[PDB]
Amino acid sequence: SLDQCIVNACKNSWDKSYLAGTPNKDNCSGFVQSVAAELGVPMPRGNANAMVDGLEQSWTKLASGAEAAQKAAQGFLVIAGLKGRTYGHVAVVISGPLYRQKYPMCWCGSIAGAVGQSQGLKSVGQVWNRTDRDRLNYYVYSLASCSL
Repeated sequence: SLDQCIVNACKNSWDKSYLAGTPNKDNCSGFVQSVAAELGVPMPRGNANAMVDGLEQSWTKLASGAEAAQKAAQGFLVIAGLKGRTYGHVAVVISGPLYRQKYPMCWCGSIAGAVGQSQGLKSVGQVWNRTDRDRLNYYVYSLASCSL
């Protein structure tokens, strides 16, 4: 798999602060912004909801969670996003085996603390709860970030 460069961007981003005095581990939107900036990918800005509005407008949607991991394995940046009535959430999908044969591995920060956070060993199915996890949208960037 080709996602090593995406995984490195995640590791470096974890301790950065996109927002002043707010570590990226406590801010899902900020975390994805730092990941995107290292990879050189223009990313819709704002909070999670605002980010999802932008991804819906300008990024290709993937069919399934299974497909998202394949595209990640092929070195594409893939964002998992879902709007809330109050607050949404965003995560970076990485490659690897699928939890419960459905839900891809991911990296994400969260204001919720450890329960919301993932460093690549929680799936999206362990970050979002049992009702939200089957509602997820997976967006892929037009160009692969990692090469050979």
